Amino acid sequence: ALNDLFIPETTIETILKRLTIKKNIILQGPPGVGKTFVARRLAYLLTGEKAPQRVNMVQFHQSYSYEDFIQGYRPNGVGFRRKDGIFYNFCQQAKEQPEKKYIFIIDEINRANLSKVFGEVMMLMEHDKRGENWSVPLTYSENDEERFYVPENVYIIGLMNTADRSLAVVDYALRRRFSFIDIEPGFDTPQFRNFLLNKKAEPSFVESLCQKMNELNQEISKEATILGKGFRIGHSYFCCGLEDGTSPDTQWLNEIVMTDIAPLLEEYFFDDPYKQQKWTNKLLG
Amino acid sequence: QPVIPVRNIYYMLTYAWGYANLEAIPGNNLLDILGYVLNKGVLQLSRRGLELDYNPNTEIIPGIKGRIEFAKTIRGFHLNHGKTVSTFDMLNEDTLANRIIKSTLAILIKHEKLNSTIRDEARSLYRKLPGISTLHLTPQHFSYLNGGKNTRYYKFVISVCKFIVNNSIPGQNKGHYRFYDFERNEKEMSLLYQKFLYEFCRRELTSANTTRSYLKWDASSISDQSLNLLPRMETDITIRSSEKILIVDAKYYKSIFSREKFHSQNLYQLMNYLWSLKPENGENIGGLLIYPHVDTAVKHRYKINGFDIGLCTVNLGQEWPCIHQELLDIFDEYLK
Amino acid sequence: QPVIPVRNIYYMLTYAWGYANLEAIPGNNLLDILGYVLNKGVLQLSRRGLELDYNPNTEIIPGIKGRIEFAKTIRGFHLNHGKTVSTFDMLNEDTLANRIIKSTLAILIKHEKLNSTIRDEARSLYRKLPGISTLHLTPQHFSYLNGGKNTRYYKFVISVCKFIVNNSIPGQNKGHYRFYDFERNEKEMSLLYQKFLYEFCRRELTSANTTRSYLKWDASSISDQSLNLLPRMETDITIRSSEKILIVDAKYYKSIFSREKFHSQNLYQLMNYLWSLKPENGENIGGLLIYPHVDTAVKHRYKINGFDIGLCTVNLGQEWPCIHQELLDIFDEYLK
Ligand SMILES: Nc1nc2c(ncn2[C@@H]2O[C@H](COP(=O)(O)OP(=O)(O)O)[C@@H](O)[C@H]2O)c(=O)[nH]1
Repeated sequence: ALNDLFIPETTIETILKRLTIKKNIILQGPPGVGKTFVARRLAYLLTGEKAPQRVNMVQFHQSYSYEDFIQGYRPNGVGFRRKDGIFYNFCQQAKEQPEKKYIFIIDEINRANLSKVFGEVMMLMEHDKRGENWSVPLTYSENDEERFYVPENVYIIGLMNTADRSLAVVDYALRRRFSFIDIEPGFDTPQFRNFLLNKKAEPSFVESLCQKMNELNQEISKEATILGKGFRIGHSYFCCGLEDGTSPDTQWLNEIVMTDIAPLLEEYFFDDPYKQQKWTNKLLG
Repeated sequence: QPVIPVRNIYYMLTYAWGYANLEAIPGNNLLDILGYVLNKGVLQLSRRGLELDYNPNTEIIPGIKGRIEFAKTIRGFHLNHGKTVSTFDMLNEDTLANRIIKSTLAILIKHEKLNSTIRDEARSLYRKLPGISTLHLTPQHFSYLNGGKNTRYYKFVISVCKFIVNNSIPGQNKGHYRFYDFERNEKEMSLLYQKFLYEFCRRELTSANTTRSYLKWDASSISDQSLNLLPRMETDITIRSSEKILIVDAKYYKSIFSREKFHSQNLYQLMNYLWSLKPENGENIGGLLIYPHVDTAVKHRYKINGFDIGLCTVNLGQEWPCIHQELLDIFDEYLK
Repeated sequence: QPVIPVRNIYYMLTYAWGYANLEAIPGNNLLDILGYVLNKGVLQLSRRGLELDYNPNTEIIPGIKGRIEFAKTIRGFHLNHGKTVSTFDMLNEDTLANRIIKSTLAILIKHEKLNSTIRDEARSLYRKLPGISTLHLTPQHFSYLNGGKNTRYYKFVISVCKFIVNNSIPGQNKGHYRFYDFERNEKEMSLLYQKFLYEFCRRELTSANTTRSYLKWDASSISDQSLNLLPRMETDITIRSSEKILIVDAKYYKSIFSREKFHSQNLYQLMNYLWSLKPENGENIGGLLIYPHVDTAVKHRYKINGFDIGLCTVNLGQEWPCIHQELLDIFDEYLK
């Protein structure tokens, strides 16, 4: 899962040390930097095998609940039946194979309330309080003897979107446990250029494209209090859409500028459209 | 850089918002006065009782409270784990209006330059309101409260709260705040003065009738009936009485505070209002220019273009009652 | 932030000072144009010959030159060591006017943002004037030269030199200079426009007679005959002809460049000029408001208060001759 990853080696290597210890990481950054992609590939790296089965992915939303996550009582034809969740089931596979590493992917974790979701279990998923010793009976367990214990093998990945202005303050309960990591857009990186040169992109267009977006990304980071640094545009748009072997050129670019980048600027710059026109012009002109 | 004594400024806001002893406080600067108003002002509300608005609550509880919502009840299957979705009315002080007070007090304490007593007493008061939730204030919040269901008293302090928030600037430190230099800019001072008189005249000049009057040009244009290009002309105030009408234009200038050349640029606006205005009653037409001066007050009269016009000033810094007396003395001469 | 193309601006200064191909230079920005004017302008003077003013010199020399000053001669006893104090007239180019040119060129070269050719050619010219002494320029130096003994041509470049020095700001480095953002401020742009028309009208409108007219209020005051408090009122221009008089007020505004609300605040001044003004000839009274616009030109007429008044705009950025044509087309309509 490591042949062409646009992100620098430092962070992806640093994460591997960080994750093996802390086991609860939050990957910040703008949307469109492959937050699922980098973690999904990294999930294979920590295992060392490009195997999907051990890996599971869920997207959190405000109404995501303990019932979906862990245990709930959905009805059968006549009467109510306890139904295993995602994480609850997820652990049962990991318990069989402690030598192996099982990984839980949580997209957009900030949106939902962690407490209502995890409930009892939020204590357990922390790296220290793991194993049979910290086992607790679950809320819906009829019998005290049945317990749920997080094995040490589990590694937890959470993805958070920096871009939203609606965000004001990170959840406290989230901050105590997880190790936050900042993902830059990485628009100017070797592997991204090396990918782009491999496709039919001339150096001037690369130097033009990489430099011009840097000026725009620099603008958003420059106005720190007005807009967060993580607001700066990512690179995933340029990755996809070229699968057919299409040559990247300014004629091709202008669609992405108008289609993908333009709404992004539109929301970010909601005060003066002329200011948007200042920045849209430089992209092509 | 001479300016008006600050204590007198607060009185002008009173008429501006249309609704105490200021000698007691020893701090000349404005925020000491205004903070003391709020800090003491809050105490009057609490004695009578703060506003309590029934906020409906729809929540999942272990029992029946008020009206059960059948739809959400079955869909979540809360019947089986002994829970119901019911709508009920908790009675709180958590209204938008009251949250503003508590959030405002944080800003008042956070202000870097302030009297020690003012900051100390409020922090207790900040502590005294546990249930209410802090907020990050914007004008849009105050905008929502234009409905004014609350009492007349509540609107007074909130109007003050509107003044403080806009006139608050971060200072030396990231956290703390610093007060705006309100006095130096004429424009906000000017809009105050124009607003100060307009509401003031309604109070004291019960004899006369006072309204702001929009005027339309006497012109006709072949191009457009709209005359959009022409300037919009709206009086500052008109104070009409049966015997005589009078239009006034008043503004705050720094040069005029100096006792040399004189700034009467606004007069160009005044005459043109007289011309396009035609009185149906035809009793009389009079004009007034009044400006703020610091040291002393001087009154002049003119017969300019067949119109009887007065230019006058007021000795701000003198005393608030005599100043109140001074205006009534002023208008009576010209209102005749 | 849209503004007028810079090449056209230079023409407005020409009429402003009352006294070439600008297509040749490729630099759109102003200092490239103006520097090229001076750098080429100097060459015209040198061909005919620069001004040479006899400066008397009183010095101690080994011989008789001109008139010996007997007093200083004996007092210093210079007779004995073969020297005399004599007054004589060296003929130099060291005049105040010419020093300004050389000192000015240093500033032009020192300007940080400039065309390479302009800076290169002048440095030779800077070298080409060895005798003249560099100076540190102030407005007071230009003030001394209001006598204008020099020719009409000399005053042209010096007027430019006055513009450059005032519109020069130190930039990145202590030594080098940076050009002023002249375009953005309306006030200097406005005073140019008012001055631009006033001298322009003298040139082209030979048919009519054009003068700036001071006016006195129709008022009488019991207090003071002076009426010092009343505003001083001085026309921007009056362009009188036998058949009809016309008063104009023109200003440069940024909002009006936008095609919404309209800024006609100056109109309040205009009507009042009409009223206090009484014509002895009694031929007619007319008014004009003219403003700068970028895209296109629109003309309107009005019959407001018994007066015939026009509001119009001009499409700056079009072309200098058609613009020159445009004004003559404009005034002819209203001058009637
Ligand atoms: N090949 C490659 N693809 C990338 C890279 N970064 C992002 N992508 C792709 O960009 C697309 C969007 O990724 P993602 O960030 O998860 O979408 P998001 O939910 O909007 O944030 C996926 O196809 C990613 O695999 C990269 O560095 N290299």
